[PDB]
Amino acid sequence: GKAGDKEWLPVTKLGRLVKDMKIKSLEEIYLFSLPIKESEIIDFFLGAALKDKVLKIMPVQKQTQAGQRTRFKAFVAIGDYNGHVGLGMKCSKEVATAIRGAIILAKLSIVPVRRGYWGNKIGKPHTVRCKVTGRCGSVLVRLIPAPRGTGIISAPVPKKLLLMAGIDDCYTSAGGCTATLGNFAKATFDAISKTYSYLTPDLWKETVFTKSPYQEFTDHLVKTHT
Amino acid sequence: MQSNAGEFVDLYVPRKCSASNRIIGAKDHASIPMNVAEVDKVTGRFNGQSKTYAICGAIRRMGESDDSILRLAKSHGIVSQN
Amino acid sequence: KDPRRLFEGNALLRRLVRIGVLDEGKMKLDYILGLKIEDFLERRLQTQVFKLGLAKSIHHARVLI
Amino acid sequence: SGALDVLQMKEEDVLKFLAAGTHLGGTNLDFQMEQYIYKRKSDGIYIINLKRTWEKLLLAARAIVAIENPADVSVISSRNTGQRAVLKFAAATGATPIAGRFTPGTFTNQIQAAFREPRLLVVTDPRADHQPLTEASYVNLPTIALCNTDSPLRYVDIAIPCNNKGAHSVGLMWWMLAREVLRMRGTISREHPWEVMPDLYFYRDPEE
Amino acid sequence: MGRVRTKTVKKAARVIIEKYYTRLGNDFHTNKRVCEEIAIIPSKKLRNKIAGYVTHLMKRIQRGPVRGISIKLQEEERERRDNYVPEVSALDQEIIEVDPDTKEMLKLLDFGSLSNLQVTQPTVGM
Amino acid sequence: VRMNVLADALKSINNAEKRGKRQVLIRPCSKVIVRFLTVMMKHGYIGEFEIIDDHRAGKIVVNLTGRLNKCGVISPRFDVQLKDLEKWQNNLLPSRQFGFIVLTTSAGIMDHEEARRKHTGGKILGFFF
RNA sequence: CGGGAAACCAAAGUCUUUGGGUUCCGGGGGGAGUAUGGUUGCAAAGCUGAAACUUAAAGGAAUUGACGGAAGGGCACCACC
Repeated sequence: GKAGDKEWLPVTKLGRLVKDMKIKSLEEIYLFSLPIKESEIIDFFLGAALKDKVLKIMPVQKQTQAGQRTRFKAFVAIGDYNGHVGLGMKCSKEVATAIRGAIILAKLSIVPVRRGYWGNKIGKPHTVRCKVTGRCGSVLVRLIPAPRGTGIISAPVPKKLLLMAGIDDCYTSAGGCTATLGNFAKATFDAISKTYSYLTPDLWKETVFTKSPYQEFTDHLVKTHT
Repeated sequence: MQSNAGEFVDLYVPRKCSASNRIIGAKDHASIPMNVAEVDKVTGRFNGQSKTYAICGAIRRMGESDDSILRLAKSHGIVSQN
Repeated sequence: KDPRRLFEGNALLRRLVRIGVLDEGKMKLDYILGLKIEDFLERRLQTQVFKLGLAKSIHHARVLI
Repeated sequence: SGALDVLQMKEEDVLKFLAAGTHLGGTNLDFQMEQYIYKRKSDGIYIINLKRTWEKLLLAARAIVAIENPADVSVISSRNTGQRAVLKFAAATGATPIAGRFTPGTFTNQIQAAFREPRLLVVTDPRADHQPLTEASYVNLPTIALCNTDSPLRYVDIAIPCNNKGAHSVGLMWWMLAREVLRMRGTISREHPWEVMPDLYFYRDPEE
Repeated sequence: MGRVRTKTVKKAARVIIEKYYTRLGNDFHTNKRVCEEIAIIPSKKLRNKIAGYVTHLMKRIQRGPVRGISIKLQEEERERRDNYVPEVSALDQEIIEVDPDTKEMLKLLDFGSLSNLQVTQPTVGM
Repeated sequence: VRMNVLADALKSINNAEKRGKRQVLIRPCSKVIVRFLTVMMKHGYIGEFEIIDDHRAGKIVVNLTGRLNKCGVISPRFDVQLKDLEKWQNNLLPSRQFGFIVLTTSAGIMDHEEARRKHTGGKILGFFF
């Protein structure tokens, strides 16, 4: 392809390390729990070859002095196929912007997924380590590990998110007003994200850990400006 | 996170709180650790060589990170009769 | 080792292998779990009569048969 | 002790401290601060543990060394009593500054003109400087702080108990920190005394 | 009132004054000439309105520092003023007068000191 | 009043770990509480515990690490039939792989893995992971 | 902390990670606390309590205007003075 790459320039030290080829995977950020504020960071480290699917469009409105207003809300999900996903909702004047912003929002939110084995761990993880549930304003989604070939047993919208996350097989049960899509996807998003939070016995032991690329790269991440 | 042939799979092993032994997970940016300098004994002379602790969002929001550091710093020095 | 699991597992496997549907490492249960439809679909006539020239079409094959 | 000797108490300092009336401590304890407390004076007031106030201050100092780029430790005060104080600390040690109206969106929010990514915040009143203490907890930055007996412990790891009701107590403690950090990983050498008069830290104010 | 200077004007005044203080003056007539030299302003009425408000400022500045304006000279003046320090005030005069307990504060602090006792009576809340 | 004593001990624990606590004082304790605390201990989910002897019913101090997501109690103590154990662990355990259902059988208070190996069964006490 | 749709709630917390004891009532809205039998009552009435039919929303909460012979509000001879 040839369209003339932009000229991203970074606000953030985390960003400088990334462009410099100093940070190479999101994992570094995730382990450090560095916050990510520049969307390009996500874009350079992953996202390249990460596909975004727009989930919904539904319009809303609120009342003006001289009567009405109405605008477009877009729900976007992003993820490779393996282990990374994000979710973003935006409402804007125009569909394109609503989608364009939503994608940006989704990327900022990208989250780790811990994918595991239903039980006999051969040939790499097909499902989830444990069972994790997430709730958003009365909708709650529960993910359950399942045997191979089970696949994603969820509603179409949820299947799509789980798919991008890179889950092969998982059982789901959903309670609450499933109809209100923004809520259902949000809860499932919380559910998947919760997998990293689960502490299993595998995790029980600790570690010099890390010094943080921010510290080692520190000079590197104070360029020659101010 | 082993696989079939003792191989290490998925993608990362998170750091664990220095106070509660609970996963820092991964987007909770209301949490940070704290590198304490080692001293070339005797006194002064910051010499590296960090003595380091990581504290969870939880402990910190509950109005600990500090003490936790002290149980942490004294138990392994410096800090005495705290 | 559970007489029920042993006696019927081995049988399911042996049955699945006679038809070529399944292969040995598979040829344990842990592998059938990680299997799919093509694997059966591949064993019908129709596609074989193609698969060795004696049809040159999954088409030709079915009308031949 | 710990790191091994000289580093202990020094009457000279316990003299400056008592003089500056640090240990005097707030009538309202607060629960998370109970450890600092030495004893309660009659006629209500609490005596802070200077020994404890001391050691933590040193522990603070050490955490300020170990940051490599000294500029990116932010010393902070909206309180008047601590304004010249922090300005001085920033002059000596690397340490960039944030006085007065902290300005919200300084840690979160790239776009802004006071955008800073410190690796360490030191705050003087956790109640007055609550904004910086909150923003810092939106972005994984450790916090040293000025705490009297009744200060918010939320999102502050490391306290140095003071008096912060005021006077020279806020002056001395910022002074001693800069004095301490220059000693460590600096170049004072000889955790021997000051060519700088501690008054240089201390609040200014008005005019007739 | 009816003439309330708008930001486009008021801004320019803060602006020039910040980079022009020692050049500018007390008098409308001259700054007006100065705005021609130090700024490019499109209509004459605007430039006049600017010169005029900035003069109203200079008139005020030259009678007391004004809420949001800083110039190199004013910084220097505050700097020099912000030196003062006498015979000095504490002393406090021979002997501190203590409230005791504060006497017991030193007594049980291993600390000599000057003295005086007058600390009794309780002690109502509100 | 009190029907069971286990349920209190377990809950007390769970809230300790949820707070970020590293110790608890449970009251009042029992042979069954000890036995359950013990199965937990063998597996790592708690540190060491200590039965203090008031001249009454006991008080226990448990020192806990933080490997514990949850330790629950099942009431009532349903009877389980060897192929209702398979059904229980699935109902209430995170992955097939880990976490234990702990029950009481004629041959001792045990985690269900030990149950499967002995080849005995009984009535369900509780769980953890 | 945590709960809840929120308003809120240290209990309305410890609820999908759903299991401390026990008791009661509800399953769209109207028909209806109505009909009918029983019961209690001097009486007035009370308790128990349907259906046929009717209908796609009834309802809750928060958000925002519009609007008020609600409160502080203003502004204009298209308003008064």
